[PDB]
Amino acid sequence: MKFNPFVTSDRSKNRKRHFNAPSHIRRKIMSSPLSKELRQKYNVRSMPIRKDDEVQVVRGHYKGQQIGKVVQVYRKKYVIYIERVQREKANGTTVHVGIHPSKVVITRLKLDKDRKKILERKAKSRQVGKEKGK
Amino acid sequence: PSRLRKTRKLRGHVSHGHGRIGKHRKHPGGRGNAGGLHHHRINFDKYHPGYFGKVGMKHYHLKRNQSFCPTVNLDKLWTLVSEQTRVNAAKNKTGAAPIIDVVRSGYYKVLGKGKLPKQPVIVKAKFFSRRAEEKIKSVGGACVLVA
Amino acid sequence: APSRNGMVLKPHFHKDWQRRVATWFNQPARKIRRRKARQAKARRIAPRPASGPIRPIVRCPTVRYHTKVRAGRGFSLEELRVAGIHKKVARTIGISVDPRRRNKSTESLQANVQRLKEYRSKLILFPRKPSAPKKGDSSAEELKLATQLTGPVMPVRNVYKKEKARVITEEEKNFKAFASLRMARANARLFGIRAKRAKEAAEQDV
RNA sequence: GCCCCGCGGACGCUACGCCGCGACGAGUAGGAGGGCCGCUGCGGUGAGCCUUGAAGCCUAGGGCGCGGGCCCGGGUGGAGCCGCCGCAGGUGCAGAUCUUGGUGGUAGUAGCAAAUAUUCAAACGAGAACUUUGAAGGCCGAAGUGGAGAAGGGUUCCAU
RNA sequence: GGCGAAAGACUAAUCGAACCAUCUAGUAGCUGGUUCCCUCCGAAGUUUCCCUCAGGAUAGCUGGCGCUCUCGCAGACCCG
RNA sequence: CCACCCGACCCGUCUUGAAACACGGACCAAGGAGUCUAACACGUGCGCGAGUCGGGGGCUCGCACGAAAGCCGCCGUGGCGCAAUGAAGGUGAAGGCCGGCGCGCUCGCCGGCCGAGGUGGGAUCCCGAGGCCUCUCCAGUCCGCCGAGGGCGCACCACCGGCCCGUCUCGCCCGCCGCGCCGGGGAGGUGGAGCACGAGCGCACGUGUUAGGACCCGAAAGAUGGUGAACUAUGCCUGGG
RNA sequence: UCAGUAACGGCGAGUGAACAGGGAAGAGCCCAGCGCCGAAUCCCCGCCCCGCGGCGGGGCGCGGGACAUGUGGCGUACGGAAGACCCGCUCCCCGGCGCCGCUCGUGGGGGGCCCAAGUCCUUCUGAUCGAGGCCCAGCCCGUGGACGGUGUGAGGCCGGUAGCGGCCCCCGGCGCGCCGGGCCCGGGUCUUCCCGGAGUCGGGUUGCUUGGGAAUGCAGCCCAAAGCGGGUGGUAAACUCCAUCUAAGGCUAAAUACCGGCACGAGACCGAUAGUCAACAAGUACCGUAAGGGAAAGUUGAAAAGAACUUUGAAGAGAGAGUUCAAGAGGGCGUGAAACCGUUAAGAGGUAAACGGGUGGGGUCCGCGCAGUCCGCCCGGAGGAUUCAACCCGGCGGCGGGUCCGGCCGUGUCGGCGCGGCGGAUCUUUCCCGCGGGGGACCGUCCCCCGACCGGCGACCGGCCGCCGCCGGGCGCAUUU
Ligand SMILES: [K+]
Ligand SMILES: [K+]
Ligand SMILES: [K+]
Ligand SMILES: [K+]
Ligand SMILES: [K+]
Ligand SMILES: [K+]
Ligand SMILES: [K+]
Ligand SMILES: [Mg+2]
Ligand SMILES: [Mg+2]
Ligand SMILES: [Mg+2]
Ligand SMILES: [Mg+2]
Ligand SMILES: [Mg+2]
Ligand SMILES: [Mg+2]
Ligand SMILES: [Mg+2]
Ligand SMILES: [Mg+2]
Ligand SMILES: [Mg+2]
Ligand SMILES: [Mg+2]
Ligand SMILES: [Mg+2]
Ligand SMILES: [Mg+2]
Ligand SMILES: [Mg+2]
Ligand SMILES: [Mg+2]
Ligand SMILES: [Mg+2]
Ligand SMILES: [Mg+2]
Ligand SMILES: [Mg+2]
Ligand SMILES: [Mg+2]
Ligand SMILES: [Mg+2]
Ligand SMILES: [Mg+2]
Ligand SMILES: [Mg+2]
Ligand SMILES: [Mg+2]
Ligand SMILES: [Mg+2]
Ligand SMILES: [Mg+2]
Ligand SMILES: [Mg+2]
Ligand SMILES: [Mg+2]
Ligand SMILES: [Mg+2]
Ligand SMILES: [Mg+2]
Ligand SMILES: [Mg+2]
Ligand SMILES: [Mg+2]
Ligand SMILES: [Mg+2]
Ligand SMILES: [Mg+2]
Ligand SMILES: [Mg+2]
Ligand SMILES: [Mg+2]
Ligand SMILES: [Mg+2]
Ligand SMILES: [Mg+2]
Ligand SMILES: [Mg+2]
Ligand SMILES: [Mg+2]
Ligand SMILES: [Mg+2]
Ligand SMILES: [Mg+2]
Ligand SMILES: [Mg+2]
Ligand SMILES: [Mg+2]
Ligand SMILES: [Mg+2]
Ligand SMILES: [Mg+2]
Ligand SMILES: [Mg+2]
Ligand SMILES: [Mg+2]
Ligand SMILES: [Mg+2]
Ligand SMILES: [Mg+2]
Ligand SMILES: [Mg+2]
Ligand SMILES: [Mg+2]
Ligand SMILES: [Mg+2]
Ligand SMILES: [Mg+2]
Ligand SMILES: [Mg+2]
Ligand SMILES: [Mg+2]
Ligand SMILES: [Mg+2]
Ligand SMILES: [Mg+2]
Ligand SMILES: [Mg+2]
Ligand SMILES: [Mg+2]
Ligand SMILES: [Mg+2]
Ligand SMILES: [Mg+2]
Ligand SMILES: [Mg+2]
Ligand SMILES: [Mg+2]
Ligand SMILES: [Mg+2]
Ligand SMILES: [Mg+2]
Ligand SMILES: [Mg+2]
Ligand SMILES: [Mg+2]
Repeated sequence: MKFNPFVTSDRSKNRKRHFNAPSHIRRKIMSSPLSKELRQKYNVRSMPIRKDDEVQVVRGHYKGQQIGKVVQVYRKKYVIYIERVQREKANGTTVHVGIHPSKVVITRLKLDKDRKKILERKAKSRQVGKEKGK
Repeated sequence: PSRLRKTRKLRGHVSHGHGRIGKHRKHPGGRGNAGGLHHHRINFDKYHPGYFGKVGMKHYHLKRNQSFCPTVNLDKLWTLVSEQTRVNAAKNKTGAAPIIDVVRSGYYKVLGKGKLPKQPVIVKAKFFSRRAEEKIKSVGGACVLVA
Repeated sequence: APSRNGMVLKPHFHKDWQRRVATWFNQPARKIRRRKARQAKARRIAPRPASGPIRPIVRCPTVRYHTKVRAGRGFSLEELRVAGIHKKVARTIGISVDPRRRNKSTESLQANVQRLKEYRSKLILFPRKPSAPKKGDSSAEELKLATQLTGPVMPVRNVYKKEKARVITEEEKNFKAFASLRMARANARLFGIRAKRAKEAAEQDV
């Protein structure tokens, strides 16, 4: 149960904050689980999805083992486009189909200075909580 | 509880218990106590004799604290002390009587309703009724005045 | 319109009362707010008593309440003078001072004078400079005994003197309480007209 | 001796339940009782129902109840819903020249009749009584159906 | 209030007192309406008083809730 | 769905009287009218009971629920109830027998006992001669029902008496720090929303009554403050005909 | 709370305070005057030194001005001042030290970034967050099973949630630490001196106001003070006593109010004719000269995959095809009612239609009826067997035995236990001290314990015995079951 008096449980409020969140908040909302090997390697459960990240679709009609690259993170629509996750329009044009980032698993991360800083923050905190649970 | 009211049973009866002829109009007869000396005279004379007129002397700035004088009768006078005090006195070898201070109990005047148990008692009060003092004397007690 | 037997009622609802209706939905919130302020004040003023400065015993006025005592606003200047406390010093050490009150009787004055002295013994006075103490309570006394006294300081209680049973004398049995009240009322009622008549005959005879 | 060839002998009695007998039954205004009548939400409860199809809606389907109403089948629908014990109310419509929204008969009806008047040919065009061009016959008739302004309009001006 | 060679005319389709908002959900003994079912009981238009006569108060007529009592037996069966 | 026989006028409403040549209603959907607050009365349910009630405050390291709940008791202050009556000063609810006397009022002082009088009715309860009977007789025991008759009489009713307060008539006696224009007492009437071994308080529900928008819709009006002379009325200025 | 009270009122309708009491909070003070101090006071300007976004501190200036028509220190009704004598002393405050003490109360405040655990197996589906499973109480986390999102319905997919959880940054009060500094006597007794607000109070009269009633408050006009005075003392007035305060100058936190505003939480509320007028480009469109008035209006789908291409038409619009679980979702597109209409099928039709009762005919559909009682016992034939009674061995249960045994319980008497606890309008010169609280005795009650003794064991309860019943096993091996 939630105990913070300054945090709301209101359905209308939480929906309003979610659907009107600014982009930088939408980045956190668009987090995706790491793969087991990545989770074991970095001791991190989830990362905000980024373009040029290899993912697997694990739910929906496009679920499978294929590793695809994230080609576009459309935050305004809360959806991501993956390189082979497409479909055929009537006139023959091929369009990507949006997949919610919570329904994909990151298999390879696009590591740069910022991601490495983010990863070592989450793992330091996860480990510090173990120094709590113990 | 609205589900238990007559309103629920009156749904579909047209005049809602108020009549087809006389109806339920706004204020037939006036508002409040209108017509007490006129069209409503009989009611006022029958259930409220004395309603109209002036009687007596009026007193400005009445302070009810001044006339404060609670009373205790004789029959309930022994309740002011513990039952131990009453019995110990009745079986007391010498004629020692307990002292009952009705002012301590929150009473100022001792009235004389009822009868007392036959044992001496020293009653302290601001005021005593005549019969109250007589009955205290009859059982062998004494009346002591305090201020 | 009256109907059969009823009480004549005059409800005071002829103004725009609906515009001035005070609801009490913030009563739980008000109680919480007062509690937190009390706790905040107590922490700030520790170890001084939470309720506040000591108050004197006063007798409630009027015949309805003169049998009871209660806490007064502050100790009178005469009470402080007898107790040997400067009126300016009294406030700093936690003694309420009421310059308006005057002591009509010596019983009330001695009751509060004794209350002040007994308070002064119970008081633990910390030095203004912790390193240097001059006339303050002992370091040992301050170190352990000092704690915040919750509740009114030396609550004022109505004391009742027990009166043991005794043998009724002949005089008490012969005392006419009713007649004493009846004559005393008449003596007070007729005192003046008796002074007038008794005086009036004086120059009549002289 | 009580029991015994036999070891046994229906139902009942939610006591707020069950059973028997007798007499009774009109009703406006109005009163009262009962409602396992109905609506919405709350506390409990149904190890309740539900994407293997909830609510809603439709039904020459099958039934129950004096009735208020209810249950089920089929169809449609696509995500929620209901029973029971209590609680609560903005709780039940045929009317109010009621409110708002929608829709008929009237009815393809009344009407498209104030100020004389149009016709021929061609063009463009899918399409011409009505557009354009030419020809004819007419009207305004300088107090104009002409040519320009003020106020007001505000782009209506011009081209495509 | 204006203005009126005067008609109570005119004062923005409004005039024997404009228009707008508020007071204001103004008051109405007067008109209209007043939403499910079954069951049981079931009227009054009369008395008196009222600036009362299209209204009330009053008694009557109504319902509801009771309560205080009376009246039982020859009998599991039948049988005074 | 249709046929036939019998019955069968359109509802709502006001009304003595509606199918009316009384009014409203073309049709359908959705909305649509006794509410809530305070007060009061009675009735019913619950708790406690001569009491009852924290509603305001405070305490519990406030806070999902919890703005709840629990607790206070030298927090019951206070409300209502336990005492009435009078305009008020004020006064303020217990008597009956047994004696010992006095006095002759029909009363008064003392000791006792008892303890809210008496009469008629009175649910219930108690006693109960007499009865009923077993295979029979002799007397017994357990042991129910019927029971004339009698007794104690709840609540309640009616009546008599009594008690408190107001008021009146009457008449004597007593008290003492106040000898007084002092105080108290009796008896017979009469006024009181009194007494006569309490019944209330808190909470809830219902019905009725009222003040409130007060079941819903409805005036003609009244008031306060503002906006208008682009119409029109009239004066003036400056132009045109 | 007093209290719908005292009081007001065509004493009608109606109206209506205060004091005492209990609480929340609590905090006190400053002038003028009267005096004394050599104006001891203030503002401005210029310069320098130091803290130093102008906040200032000091120093200087034969700089200016205010001000004796009165600034400042002291002092104000609780009295004050001076002098003498006695007693006790070296304080207080503001700004920069540093280190950082610090629930400051739910962990000072503000901002940022992070922190548990299934997308396991099988299956359902368009998609799933559904269903089943995940040994041994174990799928896993849980101080986290609030909420929201994600193609259903998710504690474990994601954000979050919990946590005196972490990290970073900023801001503030306190706590001790040199200073830049300022500032610095008090109390008691005695003697003497000093001591107060005026066109104000008060009075008349008028009007309003109030519960204030022969005038509660306010104001106008007229009159107009006093100093042992003045005000008040709820009935006008005179006399007298008493009580009580000290007007006509000023400041002051808290408890209190808050339909505007800035943030935030919640709800037995409403759910698009409801709820704000406004869920939407709403005070918008539109109306009025203007003041002002003022709407209607939400929903494809999981995803636009928003229907390529062929074909008729001038096109609107169709017919094929295609997407989708679905277009029987096609762009005001969820569902799609009624009124009303079109078409199809059936029936009927000259007393407008419609209606009640009764039957008949037809139709629709249902029973799906269309060979249609089963159950119990007994008899006969024809089979099969884990075979019946009885008896033995275990286990369990029911009932009985309190003159079977523990345990216990109900109540009572006596002695006695823990100085036992609690209460008491009982007593206390046993006793203690500062004139009352203690501590004792007694009484009542409860609780414990301790011997005798006590009625009874659905109050709870075991062992034992007796009986009966059931179950499992054994024997029983066939006129039995
Ligand atoms: K009625
Ligand atoms: K123009
Ligand atoms: K009518
Ligand atoms: K009609
Ligand atoms: K009402
Ligand atoms: K005046
Ligand atoms: K049709
Ligand atoms: Mg909401
Ligand atoms: Mg009726
Ligand atoms: Mg009617
Ligand atoms: Mg009527
Ligand atoms: Mg306080
Ligand atoms: Mg009937
Ligand atoms: Mg059926
Ligand atoms: Mg509601
Ligand atoms: Mg309604
Ligand atoms: Mg309708
Ligand atoms: Mg109707
Ligand atoms: Mg025509
Ligand atoms: Mg025509
Ligand atoms: Mg012409
Ligand atoms: Mg011409
Ligand atoms: Mg001409
Ligand atoms: Mg004219
Ligand atoms: Mg005329
Ligand atoms: Mg106008
Ligand atoms: Mg109305
Ligand atoms: Mg009338
Ligand atoms: Mg009259
Ligand atoms: Mg008439
Ligand atoms: Mg009429
Ligand atoms: Mg007529
Ligand atoms: Mg009719
Ligand atoms: Mg006719
Ligand atoms: Mg009419
Ligand atoms: Mg009509
Ligand atoms: Mg409706
Ligand atoms: Mg009651
Ligand atoms: Mg209580
Ligand atoms: Mg809450
Ligand atoms: Mg509470
Ligand atoms: Mg009380
Ligand atoms: Mg009291
Ligand atoms: Mg009797
Ligand atoms: Mg006399
Ligand atoms: Mg009398
Ligand atoms: Mg009534
Ligand atoms: Mg109106
Ligand atoms: Mg008028
Ligand atoms: Mg003009
Ligand atoms: Mg009262
Ligand atoms: Mg007056
Ligand atoms: Mg008033
Ligand atoms: Mg007070
Ligand atoms: Mg001066
Ligand atoms: Mg997580
Ligand atoms: Mg979800
Ligand atoms: Mg979830
Ligand atoms: Mg799970
Ligand atoms: Mg947290
Ligand atoms: Mg005086
Ligand atoms: Mg006087
Ligand atoms: Mg000041
Ligand atoms: Mg809708
Ligand atoms: Mg709306
Ligand atoms: Mg609207
Ligand atoms: Mg579908
Ligand atoms: Mg398709
Ligand atoms: Mg469809
Ligand atoms: Mg659809
Ligand atoms: Mg649709
Ligand atoms: Mg028929
Ligand atoms: Mg039991």
